[PDB]
Amino acid sequence: KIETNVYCNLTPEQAAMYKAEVENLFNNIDSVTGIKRKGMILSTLLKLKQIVDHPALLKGGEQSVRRSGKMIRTMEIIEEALDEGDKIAIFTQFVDMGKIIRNIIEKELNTEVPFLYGELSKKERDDIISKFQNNPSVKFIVLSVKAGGFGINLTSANRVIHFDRWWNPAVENVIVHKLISVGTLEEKIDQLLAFKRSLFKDIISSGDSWITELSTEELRKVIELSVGGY
Repeated sequence: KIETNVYCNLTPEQAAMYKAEVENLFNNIDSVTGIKRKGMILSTLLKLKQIVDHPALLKGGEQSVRRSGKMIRTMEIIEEALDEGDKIAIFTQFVDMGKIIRNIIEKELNTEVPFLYGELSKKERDDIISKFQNNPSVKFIVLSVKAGGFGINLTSANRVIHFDRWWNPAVENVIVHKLISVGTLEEKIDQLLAFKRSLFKDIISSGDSWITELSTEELRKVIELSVGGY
């Protein structure tokens, strides 16, 4: 297996939203402490993760490829993969992003895109898994794994796109792609783990927890947009 990062630049719209939210967090973070500080950071982290996926998760509007640096690279990967005859699985931590991805693909490629999410009944789920695993025609499957949810190992997939960081840090041929938003917390967090996993080996399990406890300066290093021009 070959796993690798795919760097995707945010669109101007995305960069502007990302920046505003980062400025909003730092404008009010000094007022609170303790519990209220933890929750304030948590809300910002959530919005930023959604913004780097697709502006429509927060502003609604057109669910187009064009509005998302990641969606734009995803259709490029898809084009190359279908030509190789790949069966493609795309994972995201947000049920809403999963639907957007599924809608875009069905519309642009006119093919059926089964969608796995937690609320599905067992049968709907098993049936969808069986359909992707046994029918070579079915070229796609979208999976949204919420926090506290678990992944799945779809052996029939030849290509896997991890749309955002949905997976468990502690754990972590099929061609694997990890989408990463250039100059954002997605890039920072990835860089930090890959540098000295030894330092984090303790804290790594408990998720974003370590992030909500960083000093305000350390936090700014992690989330502020570090794109030229900004």
